[PDB]
Amino acid sequence: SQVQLVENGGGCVKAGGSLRLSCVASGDIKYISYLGWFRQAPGKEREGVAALYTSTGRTYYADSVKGRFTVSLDNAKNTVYLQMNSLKPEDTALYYCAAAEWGSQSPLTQWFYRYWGQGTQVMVS
Amino acid sequence: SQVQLVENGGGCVKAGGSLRLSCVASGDIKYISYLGWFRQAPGKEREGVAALYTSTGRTYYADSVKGRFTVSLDNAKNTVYLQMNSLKPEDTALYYCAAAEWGSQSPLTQWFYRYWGQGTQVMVS
Amino acid sequence: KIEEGKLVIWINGDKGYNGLAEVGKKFEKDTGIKVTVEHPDKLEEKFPQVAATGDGPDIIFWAHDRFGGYAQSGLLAEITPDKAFQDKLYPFTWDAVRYNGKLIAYPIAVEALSLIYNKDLLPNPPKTWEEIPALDKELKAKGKSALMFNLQEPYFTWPLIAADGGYAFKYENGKYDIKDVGVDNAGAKAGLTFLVDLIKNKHMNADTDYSIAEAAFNKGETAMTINGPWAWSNIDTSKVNYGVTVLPTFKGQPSKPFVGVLSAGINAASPNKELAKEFLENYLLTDEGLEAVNKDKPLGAVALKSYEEELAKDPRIAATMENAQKGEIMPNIPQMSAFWYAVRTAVINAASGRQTVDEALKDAQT
Amino acid sequence: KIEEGKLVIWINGDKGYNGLAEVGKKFEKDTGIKVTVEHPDKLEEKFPQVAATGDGPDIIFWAHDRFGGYAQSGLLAEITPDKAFQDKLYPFTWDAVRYNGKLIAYPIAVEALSLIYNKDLLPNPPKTWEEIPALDKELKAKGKSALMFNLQEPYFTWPLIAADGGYAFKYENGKYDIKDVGVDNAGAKAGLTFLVDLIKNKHMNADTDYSIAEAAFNKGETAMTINGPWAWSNIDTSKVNYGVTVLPTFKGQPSKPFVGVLSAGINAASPNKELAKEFLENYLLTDEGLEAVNKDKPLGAVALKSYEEELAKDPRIAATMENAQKGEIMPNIPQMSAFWYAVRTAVINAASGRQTVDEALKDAQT
Repeated sequence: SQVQLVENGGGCVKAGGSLRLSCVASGDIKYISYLGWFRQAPGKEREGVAALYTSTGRTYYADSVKGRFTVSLDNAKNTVYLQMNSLKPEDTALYYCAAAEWGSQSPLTQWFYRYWGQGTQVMVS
Repeated sequence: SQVQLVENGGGCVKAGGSLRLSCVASGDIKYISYLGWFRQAPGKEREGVAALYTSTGRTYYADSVKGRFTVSLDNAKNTVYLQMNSLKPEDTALYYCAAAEWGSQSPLTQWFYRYWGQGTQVMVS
Repeated sequence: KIEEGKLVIWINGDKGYNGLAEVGKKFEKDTGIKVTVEHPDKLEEKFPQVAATGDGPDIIFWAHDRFGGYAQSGLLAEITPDKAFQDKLYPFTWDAVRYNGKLIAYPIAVEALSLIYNKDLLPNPPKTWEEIPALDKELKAKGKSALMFNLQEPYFTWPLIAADGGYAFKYENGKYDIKDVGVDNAGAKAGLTFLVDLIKNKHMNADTDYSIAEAAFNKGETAMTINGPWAWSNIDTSKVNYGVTVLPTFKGQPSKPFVGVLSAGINAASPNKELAKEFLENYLLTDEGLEAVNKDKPLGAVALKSYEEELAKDPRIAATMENAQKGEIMPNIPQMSAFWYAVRTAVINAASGRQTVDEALKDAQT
Repeated sequence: KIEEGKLVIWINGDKGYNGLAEVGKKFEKDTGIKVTVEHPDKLEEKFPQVAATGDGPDIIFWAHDRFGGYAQSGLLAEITPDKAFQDKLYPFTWDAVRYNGKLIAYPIAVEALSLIYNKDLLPNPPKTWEEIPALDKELKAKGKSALMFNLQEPYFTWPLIAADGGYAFKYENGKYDIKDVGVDNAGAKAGLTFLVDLIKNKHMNADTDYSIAEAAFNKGETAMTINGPWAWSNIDTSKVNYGVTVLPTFKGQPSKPFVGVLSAGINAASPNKELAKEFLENYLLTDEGLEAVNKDKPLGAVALKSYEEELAKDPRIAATMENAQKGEIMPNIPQMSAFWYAVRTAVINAASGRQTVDEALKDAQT
């Protein structure tokens, strides 16, 4: 596996707090055009929370997190970030980082992406 | 900087729980012989919590964490781990990862090490 | 490393793993050999990692595009099907599992793009791309739109571009010619010119993407859209009276969408190759096995004819099968990362107006 | 990028940053140019990173070993001190800051290993290494031990090994000869033979490390130990009646501990070089500036003689200075990562008995 994703920045945050997450991509990542973020509660289906289109900068957000989460990619650092603002207790889950060169379906689907990271845990009380 | 340290695996953990931290070293790390772990409470001096000697496998632990923490290094993965067992509320701090080729003082001193990581945060309630 | 006397099969989590388990139960009832069905997370990266060390499942299920790279790495063993079983599957499906002149896997299911149209807003979908402007003007006279789809994906924009002879890599005698690329040929130039003309004439928006197209179609604002079988559940939930037909032709030539074939590969280090082949040929790739797997999770078009004419009663399945037959089979070599990048850049440049069609296609070719 | 009209100095957090701030206040009172003193975290890593981009502090404080690599990267500007100021500092201190025939930084403080002995258990420390076995036997007759130190560090084991002509890299006319290494010469062979003989004769434990040695000396279980100025505070807390003297000689030749010199470098991209040089020469490197810095944080031996004889009233400072003078100045080239690795492997192999002294030194050399 020449493409690796590492997640960090998950923390214990009260309701209404702000948190940020980072995902570093290493290796031959010149052909990756989609960067997406996924969260998975224990015993729950992995749901798409955000997605980014590298070629044009287009961003995708789910209905539950629209207007609250901001995802951006730093080309000079090869790292994608997601701003977790206005947190609620329902937002606690294991947050994953995903990347894919291309796809035939919606960029908010887990099967859309090929590369997956280890994941980080964010808890909101 | 050819040597990079990334800290991950720190999470919101209740009292008495068990947590494991990971620190991945990348680049020209063939000459590093000391791996150390440091924790720093907000507004507090950075204190040494554990240290590892790569050449012989010798380990060092502070008095407050002796018999409770276990630090080990995986050569096949170039990652050093520390097992945080029997947690107490006093253990909350920002945990750092440190590495050094050599040193002239005790391996539990912050000035001993040359390479420093970003740091992971562990909270115990 | 792989335990003998039993079969281990790894399948993706979006496929029919329970149906695969039922087929394995039938196999163990028939022969006495237990079958284990699993859906490991991150399968696409886990399978090569464990296969490089001589471990992994006996049988692997994945799309045929990665199977070429797997066979290049030596992670797939050669299969030896007889002519009797080969005649049971389609010639293009057999072509999908050919690398270096040797068969490497067994085709299972065939997926391809198809034209999805609204029956209420359009009882008779057009058969040609040239009718789309007139139909769109007629619908705009009623305050609607005819067709908009994902323009941000080369996988979606290829059927129109490569309708008149365009192709990704030249295929001759079971080998793909890397140095021969038809991105900037006359047919692709004409297709991209038609696409950019449609964009400029306000018939379609250059910023339209998958989410916008899907929302517009399920809200009844459009007459046609281009999508695969994966959205059929979404339109069914949206309760839109939709139909699926063959993609419109361009200058008399049928569209050539990319064809993805789900196929069954055999691990090179697996010591249960004979029983795996027997299971695939006589218990999985049968009418009962295919119908069980489809009952668990739909597969769309299938390689077997004995079940393909059975599924042909569904107009959507028939349209998907004919579109796959008329389309371009997806090759299995690593340089299509570069191919996707180049075609995406050319399409964005042509749609955004920064570069002309000829310049964009030349840049993609180079 | 660096703002003109002011001085920015970056210093480590374990040094006298408050004293540096006081010296900067004196400088701004005298001249009208403000001085900013900071103690950034991860200084040794961030300073090259910001200096490679044309930014960073005007003056940098660090040991001279990394200044060679900094000059190789071009991050240090050549200084031009006159003979009057050069005579104020020691010739070996000036040598420690010379690379490629040019002076790159101003020496500040000198640190080196020294012999620390217990006055109560040993009023007269031995002057030779050959007396240590007899002294250890006499102390073991009373249930104590003579000397145990860090055998796990080449930095600590070097003074005994390189006492009789051993050296790391040959130094001639301001240049270090990489191809000329004296790891396996006669003097180093004799020193390592003496060390392994001491280990085998139960006089010292091969597994003894820094923590064990420090605890044993602070608990009064040992008569002597080898440590730098950094352990003086710990011993003072332990209230052990300790003394610091010159390291014992081997075969009549004094020990050669590695010498680390804190030095003042000037950024190449800094446009305030003239005022930085004036500040260093006339306000920092003076008796008042050195005493102001030492009041905040002790510096041990200093490059300036005017402060050096004044500090010489302390026996510990005098012993550290004489040990540094008789020792080997630490060179400043990157290959000593390999040097440390090789010497550490040789020492471990010799002490553990897996390899003989000659074989271990040959392996370290190769």
